[PDB]
Amino acid sequence: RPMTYKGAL
Amino acid sequence: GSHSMRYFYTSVSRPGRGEPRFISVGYVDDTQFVRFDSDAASPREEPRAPWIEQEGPEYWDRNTQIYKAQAQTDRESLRNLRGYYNQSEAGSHTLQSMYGCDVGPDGRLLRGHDQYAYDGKDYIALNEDLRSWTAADTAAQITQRKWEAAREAEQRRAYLEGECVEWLRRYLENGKDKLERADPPKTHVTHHPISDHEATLRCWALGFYPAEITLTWQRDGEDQTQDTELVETRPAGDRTFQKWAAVVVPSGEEQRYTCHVQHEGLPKPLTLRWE
Amino acid sequence: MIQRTPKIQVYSRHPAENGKSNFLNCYVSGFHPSDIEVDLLKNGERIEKVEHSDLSFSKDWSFYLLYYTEFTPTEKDEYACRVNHVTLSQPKIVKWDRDM
Repeated sequence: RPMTYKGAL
Repeated sequence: GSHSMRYFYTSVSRPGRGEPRFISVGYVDDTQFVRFDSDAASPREEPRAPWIEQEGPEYWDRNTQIYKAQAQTDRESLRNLRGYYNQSEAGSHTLQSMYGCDVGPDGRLLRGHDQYAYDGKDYIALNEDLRSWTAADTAAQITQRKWEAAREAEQRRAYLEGECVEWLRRYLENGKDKLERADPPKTHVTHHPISDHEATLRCWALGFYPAEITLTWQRDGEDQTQDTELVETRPAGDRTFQKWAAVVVPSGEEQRYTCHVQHEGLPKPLTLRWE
Repeated sequence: MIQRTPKIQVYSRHPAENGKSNFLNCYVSGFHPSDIEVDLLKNGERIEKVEHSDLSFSKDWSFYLLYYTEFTPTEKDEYACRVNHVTLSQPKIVKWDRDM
């Protein structure tokens, strides 16, 4: 499953 | 023996034609198993492989919210990126993202990935140590500073070393009949005269999995790299892949040429000649 | 802004045999940006309801797509692939060759 809570660039 | 899981994110802005489109595809090796499209009638993670369908509804619902949240984050990133490069609001732009993990035969982590691209050019990438970043330009240095301040890399590493490898091992088990099966290439050599003094020898490789394969022509035992026409490995549509290499040979010298095929499904490299 | 022109391959899923059902494939790759239009042609006319794979890309960030449809190859019937991209001033047409 994919990763969540990834910050914006 | 080695396996990999990859997620490919693509966000494309479209000024005057709505908000940016977000699409994601998930791969185990050369096999896609999930997809998501924000332009779909009802945006939801959808199965693309038989061995992922056994996952419960809580699996598809959870990932759907992740994709929706990521889509919103990408739109924030796209707005930031325009400011980083001093671009107007009239142009369309593309944000690409690919991340995942590589494991060995024992299922142990070999390598982690987490990188980005803007308009087709590399932007920022998580280093192999999974602790530091590499910025391509002064714009990406801004992102680097923000992520270093927020310790973003620690969260990336935790997923890549834990959640990524564990779910990959689960996927490999549930679809071992396919994911852990290497199909050898079906090979043959064709011959077509282009004139009365020259002819084309084409070495075919069909129905193989995974896509990784090596096709070379040799003249008198010497590699004909520069004089070999080599097409890109292409999907057949049935999980398998195709590829061929061709060389223009003088008429009567066909037996001086040999085609060599290397593939995971092959215990030993093959050597072919015309007829 | 740097752009990349698409590589085009038109081919069949299985070795072509006249009278037997098969799949006609058009594989476009190595292009950027992702906006692209692909048609499958039968004797010059567009084949309806052609399916395509989900948009993905390679390690060099270049996109790739597979367009496909069911077809029965014969001796006279001609098949081809028509592709349009921002890097192309005019639609590029690649004819289907059984040994390519």
